[PDB]
Amino acid sequence: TCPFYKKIPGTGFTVDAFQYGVVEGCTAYFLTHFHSDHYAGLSKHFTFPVYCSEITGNLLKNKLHVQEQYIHPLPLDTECIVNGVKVVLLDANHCPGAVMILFYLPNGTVILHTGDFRADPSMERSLLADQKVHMLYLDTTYCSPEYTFPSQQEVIRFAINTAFEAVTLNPHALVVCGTYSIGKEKVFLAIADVLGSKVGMSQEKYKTLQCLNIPEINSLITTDMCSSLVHLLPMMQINFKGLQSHLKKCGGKYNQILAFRPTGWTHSNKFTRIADVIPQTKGNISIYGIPYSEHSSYLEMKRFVQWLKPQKIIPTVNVGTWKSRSTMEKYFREWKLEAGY
Ligand code: NI
Repeated sequence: TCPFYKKIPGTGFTVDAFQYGVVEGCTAYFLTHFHSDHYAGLSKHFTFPVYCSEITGNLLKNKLHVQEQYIHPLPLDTECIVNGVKVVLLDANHCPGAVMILFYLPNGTVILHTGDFRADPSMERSLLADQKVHMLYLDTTYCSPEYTFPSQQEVIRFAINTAFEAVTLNPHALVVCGTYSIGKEKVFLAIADVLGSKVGMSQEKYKTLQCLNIPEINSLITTDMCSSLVHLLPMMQINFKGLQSHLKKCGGKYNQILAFRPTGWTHSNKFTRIADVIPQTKGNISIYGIPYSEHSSYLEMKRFVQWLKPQKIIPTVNVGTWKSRSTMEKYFREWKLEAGY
């Protein structure tokens, strides 16, 4: 049974609610982005209207085989009428094709559902600037002040400088980057650009990347692993055993691996600056954990909410424990008292 924080009152709509069977009263199912916890339940047998971005609809059709007649892609930053209700899709600064959804209810209430997002000051000059928002369905993944991490730009500078140094010292070093979902493509694309290489990967991952509308992508990726010195592997294989085994398969072309695991936050963030990050090393294999986040830090979240000034907040993450729910409610009240709304 569909939980209340996935339902939009005063409409026939749900958000990210495909794992509950036929939801009573639902006339249109929205999908914020193509991450498995959110699409859970969709397949070629789904026969209700799905509303999403162009990029998410490419993934639904090619990866999950949803039939074309049920996919309803909408342009961004554009007022659209869906089943009698005005909606807008906004870029969520999460993974490719990820959106926030503005719903303009027939009674005059305005609701923003962030999906998953990484708040940014640039959002303060989107179509959000233009009206009041009553209710905020908020991605609270990192809603506690311990969650700090650097900008994506600082993290990418670290990765590029680290990979270029290693491979210039040793032209026989291979770079490997872990992945298990879409998102974070800048990590492996920036490293391959500095090295003058295409990124090599499985046919299944190439297929996924080809759905993403990234400019000049045919110039940047390949399935020919032998021609590439940046390889993508499943995240599960980014350990000493898995990397040893990969280096065997390369036929003595390489004699060292430098590997990256883009995580979200880890508690090494509470002590260490990006500049000071060091790898775990065993023999000729080194593994860097880099804090590349596609969700808001606590401070970025707080700035967005204090700017928006919603009347009510409904968290969408960390809702399963009373301690989490009580912590989040305390911060929402602090923010409101400090800013005066
Ligand atoms: Ni996500």
